[PDB]
Amino acid sequence: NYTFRCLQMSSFANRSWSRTDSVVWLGDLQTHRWSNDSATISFTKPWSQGKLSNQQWEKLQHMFQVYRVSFTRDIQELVKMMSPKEDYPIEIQLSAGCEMYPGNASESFLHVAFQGKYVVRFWGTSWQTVPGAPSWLDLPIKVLNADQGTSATVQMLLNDTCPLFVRGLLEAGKSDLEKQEKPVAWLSSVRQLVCHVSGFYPKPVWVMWMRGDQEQQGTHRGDFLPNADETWYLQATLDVEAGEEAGLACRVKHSSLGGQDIILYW
Amino acid sequence: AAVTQSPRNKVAVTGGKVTLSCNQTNNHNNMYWYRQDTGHGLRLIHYSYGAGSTEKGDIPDGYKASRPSQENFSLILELATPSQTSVYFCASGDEGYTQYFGPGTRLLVLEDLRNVTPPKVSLFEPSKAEISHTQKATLVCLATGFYPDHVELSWWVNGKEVHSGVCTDPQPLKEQPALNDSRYSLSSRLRVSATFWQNPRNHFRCQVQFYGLSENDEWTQDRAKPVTQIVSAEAWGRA
Amino acid sequence: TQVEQSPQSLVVRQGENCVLQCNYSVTPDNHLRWFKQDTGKGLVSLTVLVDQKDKTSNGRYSATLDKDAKHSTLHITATLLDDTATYICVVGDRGSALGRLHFGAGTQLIVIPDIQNPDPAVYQLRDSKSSDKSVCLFTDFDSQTNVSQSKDSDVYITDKCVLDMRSMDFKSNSAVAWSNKDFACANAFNNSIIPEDTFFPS
Amino acid sequence: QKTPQIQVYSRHPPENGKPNILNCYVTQFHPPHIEIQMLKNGKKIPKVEMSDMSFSKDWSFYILAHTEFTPTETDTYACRVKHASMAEPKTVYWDRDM
Ligand SMILES: *[C@@H]1O[C@H](CO[C@@H]2O[C@@H](C)[C@@H](O)[C@@H](O)[C@@H]2O)[C@@H](O[C@@H]2O[C@H](CO)[C@@H](O[C@@H]3O[C@H](CO)[C@@H](O)[C@H](O[C@H]4O[C@H](CO)[C@@H](O)[C@H](O)[C@@H]4O)[C@@H]3O)[C@H](O)[C@H]2NC(C)=O)[C@H](O)[C@H]1NC(C)=O
Ligand SMILES: CCCCCCCCCCCCCCCCCCCC(=O)N[C@@H](CO[C@H]1O[C@H](CO)[C@H](O)[C@H](O)[C@H]1O)[C@H](O)[C@H](O)CCCC(=O)NCCCCCCc1ccccc1
Ligand SMILES: *[C@@H]1O[C@H](CO)[C@@H](O)[C@H](O)[C@H]1NC(C)=O
Ligand SMILES: *[C@@H]1O[C@H](CO)[C@@H](O)[C@H](O)[C@H]1NC(C)=O
Ligand code: NA
Ligand code: NA
Ligand code: NA
Ligand code: NA
Repeated sequence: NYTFRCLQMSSFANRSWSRTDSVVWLGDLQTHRWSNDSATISFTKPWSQGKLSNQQWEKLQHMFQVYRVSFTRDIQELVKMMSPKEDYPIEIQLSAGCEMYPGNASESFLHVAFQGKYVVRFWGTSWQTVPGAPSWLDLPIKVLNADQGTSATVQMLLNDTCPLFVRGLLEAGKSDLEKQEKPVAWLSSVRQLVCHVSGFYPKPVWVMWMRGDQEQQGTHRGDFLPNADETWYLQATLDVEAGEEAGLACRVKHSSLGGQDIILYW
Repeated sequence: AAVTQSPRNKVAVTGGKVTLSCNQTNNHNNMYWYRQDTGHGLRLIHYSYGAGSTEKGDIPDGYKASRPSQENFSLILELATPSQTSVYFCASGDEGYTQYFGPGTRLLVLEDLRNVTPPKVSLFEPSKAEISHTQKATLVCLATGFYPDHVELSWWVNGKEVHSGVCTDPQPLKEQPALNDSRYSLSSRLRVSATFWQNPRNHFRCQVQFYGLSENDEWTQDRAKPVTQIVSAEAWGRA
Repeated sequence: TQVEQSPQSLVVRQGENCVLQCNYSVTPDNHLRWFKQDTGKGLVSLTVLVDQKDKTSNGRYSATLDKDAKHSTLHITATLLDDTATYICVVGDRGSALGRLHFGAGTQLIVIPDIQNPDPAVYQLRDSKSSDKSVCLFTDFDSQTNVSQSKDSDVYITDKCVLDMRSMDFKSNSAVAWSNKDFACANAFNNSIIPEDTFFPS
Repeated sequence: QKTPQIQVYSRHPPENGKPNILNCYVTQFHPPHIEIQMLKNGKKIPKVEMSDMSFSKDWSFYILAHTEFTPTETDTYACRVKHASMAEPKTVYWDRDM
């Protein structure tokens, strides 16, 4: 049950300097990269082309190449239409793709943010502002929705091309997506004890402190933090009085361990 | 969705101020100025997305722009040069791709105005031989002695302009093709049925609109000031 | 330049068909418009093409667009004298007002008109006000006759020019000659190869 | 302009003498223009790999710096971050725990 995300960030510093950079995710694994410096989209996995033929990929990459240049000039030209109302620096973010369900089911999305705030989406057959958006965006939306060719193209990207492509990615990337990597844990203190868990994949993990068979409810989980090799890191802390560190252990459950949990005693 | 331009034709001196105005009653936010020179396509000078906005186009150098209102987009040539001799087009549009064009504005920028001169106009009545040989009657009109060549010649019959039966020389010929700033001559013909010419209630007129000096342009010479003006010649039908 | 038009210019006889080419490198290519421009005049839109493979018509004008090739043609069937004009190719790079128009430099078309019943003659016309002055009108010659600038410097002769008497469906060439400083209409067109059966009246 | 969180942590359990990789994870900042260095004893480490910048569901940015290192009794390791949102650069030290 996986989500495909194309994330774009564009910074326009003044009227003659900008950059656009993208990365693509399938779940929590990176499948593509496209920096401003590169003319082409880079694969970050062997299976990033999915089940597309080479001609299909070239044609699709070509469209994005046109988009990136056209996108840049359109923002610049929209800023001229609003001014002096809005002004550089401007940051635009896009989050697009689709979530994939069993059967033949999927929802596609295309959300746009302006200065860190979600203001616009593509929905149905047109662009629209969302609740909370400044009403001045109605002029840009009216201008964007005049472009019928962009509309037809985006509809086909979201309704058809995206789910197709992702169904092919899941088949081709099945082995990386279903990999199992073991967590290795270790203890430390500052009283605050700390149970470090690192190297595991996928993301779901259970980590608690234990005096024998009694889950210390004072255990605080931190955020899931990434490692460079596409595995995860997490730490569970427990607050305690000096002298009463005797008997405490850290238990870690994870799908890669196949039943035999890790238990480290202090 | 109509757009108008003024002036439609203009003669100016180097260093002068020229303003080309464009007017548009379509409530179009967006307006565009282009120049057309021979062997190039139209090139964008300035444009505007609304009152108070002006943007630089591809070839803005030498031109200031002004969008005082939704209706008027002006192109201001502060210090006119001969390189700004051209035909200028304005356009307007809303959010769609279509730009609706104005009829154009011819600008000549001379180094000097010393030789500017309006035409003499003369109308020549049909030949009785032509009438009897063809049952057709050809009037001829001559505009002579004029500089520069910005003239619009037209025929009027009973106070209404006629195009059927007309043809006018596509360019004026030079009177002294040797001399540098030579005066021009230009001919035109109106051909009509002999009975129409024989009808003495029909009033024929050849009109030349000459573009020259403005009332504000300085004039130092002894002769009359060669202003923008109309000169014409007139005749009635007869049996 | 991103928009190229071929031929630069062409001459055809009335009734003939002609094809006009437009090739472009503009990206992207939303639509392509063909304009018609008479000498000293505005841009009249003939057609606008918008699909990947497109075809349009407008009476005697038809056109095609192939966006893959980046190629358009404009066909004109059964040309008439009014088709004498510069024809201009324009490519708009967006489906909205965010777009820029990229203009070709045009193709100059000249249509030579068919004179059915020539009756070449040279008449003398008198001035309405000052009737001692005059002009010589060489008229009704067909399209296989050229008119040549005079031998004399003080004599003036215009190029040929065709007029269309609309309601009679009649066309005719003409040219005018005049001079102040012994000038007669017999001597006017010496230096042109004028037809053999030319009527010199009186 | 919201303040960037910084978290320093090792890939493998740290033994003195043993080669390892050290991660610096910079999150919850905008705008995205950022300067990240990893320090050894206050001096800039030369070979520091950066992940591609990306953003979360809340539109805030994140980026993973990392580098090879060998911990000792004596050496200190840090992550120093320069942003528009802070007056001076923020420095988080690797507490030998993480
Ligand atoms: C792609 O799919 C969308 C719907 O999917 C949704 O949006 C995607 C972008 C993506 O985010 C998805 O995950 C998401 O579920 C299709 O959009 C629908 O399109 C139809 C037809 O084009 C629209 O129906 C119209 O509704 C109008 C009212 O707002 C109404 O004016 C129209 O009626 C008029 O025209 C019809 C002729 O079609 C006629 O029958 C009527 O008598 C009247 O004249 C018409 O009913 C829906 O509004 C859209 N649905 C939504 C939820 O917005 C899109 O068409 C599709 N495109 C392609 C190319 O596959
Ligand atoms: C990497 C693996 C990928 C797998 C493939 C599946 C991925 C599915 C996810 C899809 C991601 C979708 C990205 C959406 C954007 C795609 C748009 C594609 C169409 C396009 O180029 N249009 C531009 C060019 O348009 C011209 O050319 C085309 C043909 O090429 C047509 O002829 C068209 O008619 C013509 O106009 C347009 O220029 C378009 O406007 C580009 C920008 C569109 C856009 O992204 N808009 C976002 C909304 C912006 C919010 C405004 C906020 C604002 C800020 C500041 C000031 C004012 C306003
Ligand atoms: C535009 O922004 C960049 C990056 O902030 C800066 O280096 C440059 O000086 C600016 N350029 C102009 C022309 O203002
Ligand atoms: C980003 O890319 C465009 C063209 O690919 C280029 O002109 C621009 O300078 C680049 N921006 C930066 C900041 O490098
Ligand atoms: Na943003
Ligand atoms: Na003049
Ligand atoms: Na009259
Ligand atoms: Na052509």
